Amino acid sequence: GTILIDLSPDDKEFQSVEEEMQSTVREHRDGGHAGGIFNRYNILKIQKVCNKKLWERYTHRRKEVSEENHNHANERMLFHGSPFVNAIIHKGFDERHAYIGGMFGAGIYFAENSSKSNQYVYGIGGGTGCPVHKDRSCYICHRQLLFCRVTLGKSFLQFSMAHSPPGHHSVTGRPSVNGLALAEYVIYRGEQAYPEYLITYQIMRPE
Ligand SMILES: O=c1[nH]c2cc(Br)ccc2n2cccc12
Ligand SMILES: [Zn+2]
Repeated sequence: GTILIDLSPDDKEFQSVEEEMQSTVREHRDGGHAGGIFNRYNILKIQKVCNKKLWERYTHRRKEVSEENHNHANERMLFHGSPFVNAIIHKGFDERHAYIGGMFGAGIYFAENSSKSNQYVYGIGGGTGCPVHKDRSCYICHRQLLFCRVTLGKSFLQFSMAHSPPGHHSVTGRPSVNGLALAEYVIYRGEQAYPEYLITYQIMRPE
């Protein structure tokens, strides 16, 4: 049921998605080990992901959360990187996309920093890197990220599939050492995220 629609680079919607991608790159404490060494991306394509069934699944859960939280879904746009991006956009988020060993428990993880999600494109810790060259810092191979609509509801703040903490709908991982890191978030129900944009890109080698 999924259709992908290409956005033109001249479309303001392409341009606002690209700007969120580029502007939320940061340096990482692994010195690039997981995701590669770069300061910016070459964006190759941005597609809108359309699936009526998955969208309705998302909005149904969104209303349930809103009604549990004084009519406030606390909806964000967040990045998600995964070797399973193709199953996600076709069949939706579920248990198979959860991070069993995650430091906030076995939920599905999202990030404000696109470069954090980039570290997961080839798996946990960047796995063995790109399939072609076995390079976590490959500048040639095309990578993909999702830019997702996520319902946080009442989020449990951690300074630093399972269930979220009693009385909450998500967990927020607040950056507490690295003053430049943005927040990361975890949801415990696949229905609390919708993959809105599929972004195809390369990381760029700094000059
Ligand atoms: O975009 C992300 N994808 C992930 C995929 C797996 Br699988 C495990 C963890 C993350 N993760 C943690 C922070 C951000 C992300
Ligand atoms: Zn490669």
